[PDB]
Amino acid sequence: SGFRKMAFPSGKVEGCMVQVTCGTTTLNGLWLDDVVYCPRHVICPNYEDLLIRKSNHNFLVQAGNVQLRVIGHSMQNCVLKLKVDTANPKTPKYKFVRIQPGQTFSVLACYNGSPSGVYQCAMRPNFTIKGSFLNGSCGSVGFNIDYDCVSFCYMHHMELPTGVHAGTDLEGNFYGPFVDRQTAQAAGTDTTITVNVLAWLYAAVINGDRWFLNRFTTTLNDFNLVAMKYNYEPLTQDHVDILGPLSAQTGIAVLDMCASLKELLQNGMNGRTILGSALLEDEFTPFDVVRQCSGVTF
Amino acid sequence: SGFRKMAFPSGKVEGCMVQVTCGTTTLNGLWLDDVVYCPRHVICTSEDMLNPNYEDLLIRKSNHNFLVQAGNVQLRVIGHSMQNCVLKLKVDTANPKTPKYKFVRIQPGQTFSVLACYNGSPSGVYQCAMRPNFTIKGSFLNGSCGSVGFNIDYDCVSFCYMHHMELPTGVHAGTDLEGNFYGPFVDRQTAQAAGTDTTITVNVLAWLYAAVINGDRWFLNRFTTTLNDFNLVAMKYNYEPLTQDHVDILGPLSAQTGIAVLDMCASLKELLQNGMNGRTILGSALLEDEFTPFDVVRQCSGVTF
Ligand SMILES: CS(=O)(=O)Nc1ccc2c(NC(=O)[C@@H]3CN(S(=O)(=O)CC4(C#N)CC4)Cc4ccc(Cl)cc43)cncc2c1
Ligand SMILES: [Cl-]
Repeated sequence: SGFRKMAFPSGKVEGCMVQVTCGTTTLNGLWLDDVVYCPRHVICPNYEDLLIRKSNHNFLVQAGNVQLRVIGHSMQNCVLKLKVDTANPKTPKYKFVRIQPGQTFSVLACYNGSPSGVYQCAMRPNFTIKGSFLNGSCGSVGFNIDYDCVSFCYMHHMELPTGVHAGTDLEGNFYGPFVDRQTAQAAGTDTTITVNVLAWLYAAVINGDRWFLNRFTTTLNDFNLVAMKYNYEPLTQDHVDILGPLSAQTGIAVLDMCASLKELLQNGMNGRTILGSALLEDEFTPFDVVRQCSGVTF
Repeated sequence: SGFRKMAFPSGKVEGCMVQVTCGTTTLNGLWLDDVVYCPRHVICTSEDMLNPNYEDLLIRKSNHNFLVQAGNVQLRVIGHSMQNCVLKLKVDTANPKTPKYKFVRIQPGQTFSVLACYNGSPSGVYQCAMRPNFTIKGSFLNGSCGSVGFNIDYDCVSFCYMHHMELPTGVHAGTDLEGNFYGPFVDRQTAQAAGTDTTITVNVLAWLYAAVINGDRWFLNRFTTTLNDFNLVAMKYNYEPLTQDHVDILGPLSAQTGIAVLDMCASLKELLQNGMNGRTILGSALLEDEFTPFDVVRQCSGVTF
């Protein structure tokens, strides 16, 4: 029993974190085989023009106490790829994957190539992440682990004026309409991840919390008319299909759970909590709920 | 900016997790140098749990009855002894991945990371606190026994908890790494109940200072309070008494923000009286008590917004 915001074990990622210094800027890099991946703003803007002047020895790469020697450099979108002379012996099995809004991942927050903490978070519908990062965190990475394979999905680039975070996939493509420079940048209005709230309501029923259940059902259209009024993302037939296993395990149809969510949206919790929370939680996917209520190991 | 429930990087602990099997029971063990530490109830059947005589069960075991698996490698057991509620299995191979470590006993209110494991394989990491009633609100399934709690300070791992049991209420109980239970619990299936839980006041105050540091002051007021008057009100909401030590510990956060501890205590008093009125503090609708004063200083910046 119990329900915690659980992150993946970070060990496979810790052995890839390095410190990258270019002039006065110091941030984190990801060392996989003989390449170090890091935000291209470490050289800070015409990035072709800024990069062409730099030579290999301008980049200082530190892995623990060892200094790695840079032998080549290239740019891929907003990510700088530094060819080093040593392959990382601790390189895990890995893939670079682009995630979709609503999907979750673990973040290994780092400063000076040294990991300091791990937390779980979700890619918001407005493509920002509500992370916890201080100055020097740039280059910290987001990932998921599937069996022995680490799927890297995020690299931190910047903090928006509202305290939220923006970054890229490991191929350097930003999540959201963000650019990597100091300019007027604001996150769009955020919405609640409906399929995730429903998954968390199923997790609550699995842990003995059933006070919110009712005898009523709803149509997908009527639920979406109500949900769109509380700044909730539309619920699609795919979302319903994905919630299938949780519906079969508890005996509560997805549109039956939707009628409970509709009543919680119009009436609140009345001094009650669900899984120790007074708010409706949207940072656990249907897969996360299944994994935490099954026992999948890495 | 931002405030998350952050766990320590688990890598140093992942390299110590092993699977321990004795007869039909399989749980997790911690492999440090040439010793594997695990709950002594690995030698029990479910029947034995009602009134287990551990000394009588242990005397009947030989080294080869314990199967220890580290990844794909089988470790050979060459000795065994019991220390309180933990079983110490001497193995013939020292763990090459043994980090710098200490065994520390924590006090209620202190936080730590938990590396949840099944079959000697780590599956997830989360942050939690030792509750005032000595239980932990963890997330553990069958096979998680032997999972460990820890903190990391520089390169040193301080092991503080080993999971032993889930109580009928869903809360978890366990021992320090010397086998001494936290709380009045026994590794016996007896009707033992967790005492009424209370809120960790010093931690809620620390989290209110964290909100002030990240730029939020809506909850502050023009009042102060005596420590005694604060405690008379706090006890009424099932909040732990705030001691002079707690006030001393909050000193640096009071100096950083310019808000005296008893001034922050007056805001807490009023928050308990009025609730939040549709507002949140650091993205939460409840008063959070699982961040210590030390955690706040660690995660939050030295410069206030
Ligand atoms: C579906 S679940 O709730 O996740 N199931 C479990 C099962 C066993 C879990 C477990 N094991 C123990 O705590 C064992 C076995 N149990 S028990 O009765 O099976 C425990 C329960 C109760 N009430 C069912 C939950 C008695 C007992 C007494 C003393 C000592 Cl030292 C050890 C033990 C530890 N942590 C999480 C566990 C989740
Ligand atoms: Cl302590």
